[PDB]
Amino acid sequence: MASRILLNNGAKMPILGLGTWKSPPGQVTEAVKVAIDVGYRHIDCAHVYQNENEVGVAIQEKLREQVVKREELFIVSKLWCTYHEKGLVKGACQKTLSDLKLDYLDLYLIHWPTGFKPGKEFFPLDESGNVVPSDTNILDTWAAMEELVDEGLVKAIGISNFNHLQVEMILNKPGLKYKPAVNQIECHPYLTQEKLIQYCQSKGIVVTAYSPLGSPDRPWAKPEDPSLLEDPRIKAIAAKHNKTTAQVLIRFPMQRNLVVIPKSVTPERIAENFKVFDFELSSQDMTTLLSYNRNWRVCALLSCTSHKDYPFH
Ligand SMILES: NC(=O)C1=CN([C@@H]2O[C@H](COP(=O)(O)OP(=O)(O)OC[C@H]3O[C@@H](n4cnc5c(N)ncnc54)[C@H](OP(=O)(O)O)[C@@H]3O)[C@@H](O)[C@H]2O)C=CC1
Ligand SMILES: O=C(O)COc1cc(F)ccc1C(=S)NCc1ccc(Br)cc1F
Repeated sequence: MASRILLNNGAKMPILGLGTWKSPPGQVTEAVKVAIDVGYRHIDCAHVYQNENEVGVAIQEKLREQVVKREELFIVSKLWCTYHEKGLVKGACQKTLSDLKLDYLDLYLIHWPTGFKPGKEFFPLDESGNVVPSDTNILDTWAAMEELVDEGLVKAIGISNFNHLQVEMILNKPGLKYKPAVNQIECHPYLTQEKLIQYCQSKGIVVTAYSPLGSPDRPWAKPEDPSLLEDPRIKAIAAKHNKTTAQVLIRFPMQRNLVVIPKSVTPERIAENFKVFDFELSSQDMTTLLSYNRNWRVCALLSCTSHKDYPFH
């Protein structure tokens, strides 16, 4: 398979990227260096992950070393929920740029549709534990994202964790200037997302699949939860193809015309996860993997469920 997918801004995006949520700051610089050395050209970042400075050290070193040129990298970050007001978006983007050692981002996403009260805390809570909303709305946050394109800070803008009605809301915005290029959503065999994916794809929006391995390192994991990497049925497909279960889980979204962003800080796994362009899942394999859907989510958060714009039900 071809390495890149065409976006509706006319740029090409690598279909495989390195995830960085939970990558410890003392490990992520090496992880990104190794990733670039073994062929990765897309890194998925976010301010809320608290490691963009260290990601940036790696990017800058590999550019300085001339392992890669900047035009060949595709760096993605995301606007956190406490920065949805008009007067905060540009500074949030610029902080990310400064940390990542970048003059521009290839793609900047609204991380979640929900705006929260600005301040130091990423999840401001009331005394009963509910997130404190801001009275920002999706559409005005989108207008702020559009300004970043028009200032040269970002090449593409998109959304993340937007449901069907929220994507539609963005597409139907009065005076819409730039369509979202990407909707980044959780997607794997236990949360196959057929409905949302077809809607977005039909609208020319590329979907990126996050937590493709089921995020085994998620901090809220419980022992009872299903485990993709350990599922007998997925292991059998991997065995048949002489690949690892992770490699199957990465190739699966690729064949659905998705971008996929597995995270690792383990050098051997960073390389393993890139070796997914030399085998094909059959249509029967694809349908079989799709059949494992159970509407099971890594990423959800009880404290945010009453926000007017919380995306999931
Ligand atoms: N937009 C959003 O709201 C969200 C975005 N994301 C993005 O998506 C990325 C990926 O999702 P994430 O939730 O991190 O989880 P993943 O599904 O990518 O799973 C990461 C875990 O899998 C392990 N792992 C990686 N490769 C292998 C392998 N070959 N064999 C076995 N285990 C392996 C990692 O271990 P180790 O690192 O120890 O090797 C880590 O524990 C995030 O890092 C982030 O960039 C994720 C959630 C939400
Ligand atoms: O969010 C990520 O990329 C990965 O996860 C996170 C990454 C972080 F660095 C900090 C918190 C999260 C959480 S708890 N994310 C879930 C979450 C946050 C906000 C809302 Br609205 C709903 C929700 F489900």
